[PDB]
Amino acid sequence: RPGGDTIFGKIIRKEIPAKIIFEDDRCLAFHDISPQAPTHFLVIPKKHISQISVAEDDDESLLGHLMIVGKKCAADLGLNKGYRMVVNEGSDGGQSVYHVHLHVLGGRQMHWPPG
Amino acid sequence: DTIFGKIIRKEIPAKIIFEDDRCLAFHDISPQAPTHFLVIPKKHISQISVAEDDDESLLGHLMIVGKKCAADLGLNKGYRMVVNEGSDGGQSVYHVHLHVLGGRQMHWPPG
Ligand SMILES: O=C(CCc1c[nH]c2ccccc12)NS(=O)(=O)OC[C@H]1O[C@@H](n2cnc3c2ncn2ccnc32)[C@H](O)[C@@H]1O
Repeated sequence: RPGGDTIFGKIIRKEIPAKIIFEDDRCLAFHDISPQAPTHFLVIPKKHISQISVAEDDDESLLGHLMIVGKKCAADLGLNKGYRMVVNEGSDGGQSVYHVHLHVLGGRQMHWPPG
Repeated sequence: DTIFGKIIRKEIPAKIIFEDDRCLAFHDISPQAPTHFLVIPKKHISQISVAEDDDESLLGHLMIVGKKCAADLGLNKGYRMVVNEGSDGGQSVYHVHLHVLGGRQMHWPPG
């Protein structure tokens, strides 16, 4: 099944409901169900890539597209004071869903270090 | 101009990890993890919010360079990539830069 069978693949195929902000042929943005900030959403590719460490060189445009969609969605959600984008890889990153995705967090002051 | 422009122009020293014709990776001067480096484009994009659609391949290139550098630096148990935007994101230099942090457990929330 296209997109795979992680929760995000199910969300891509509208088999699991999500609060979808934006959708095009390459990606989907939707709100996180355990938000770590007042606004916290995810941008995921529709192509299944399990994690950033295995992305191919020709995935560059798709990965960049996630960030462009992320900043567009942040603007449309009114995050005029800024936001933080996060990609988690593997165990030390805390990755819990092995479908590559971009977190976008805002609506409060983000602190340093970023975890 | 910013201090990262000076680094690109080789006017001040940096611990450079990787360079090609469109980006540069170097260790952060104020590291927050055992491994903490930055990937920056040579094109001066001040912040991710002003990036254009024509920049998408370049931004993806930063991430691919980032993950290749992380593998080269031995980050085989994972890592976290971070881009900050604006005041609430805590952006410190107004030149787009991707943080890559690893070598310890990264926690949640991410700041
Ligand atoms: O999960 C982490 C760090 C967390 C974390 C937990 N403990 C830690 C310890 C250290 C570092 C990170 C962590 N790393 S992660 O990159 O894979 O993020 C996946 C994201 O996917 C979210 N999620 C899961 N099911 C859903 C969802 N969002 C929307 N839905 C709609 C329907 N169903 C969902 C989930 O809440 C999380 O924010």
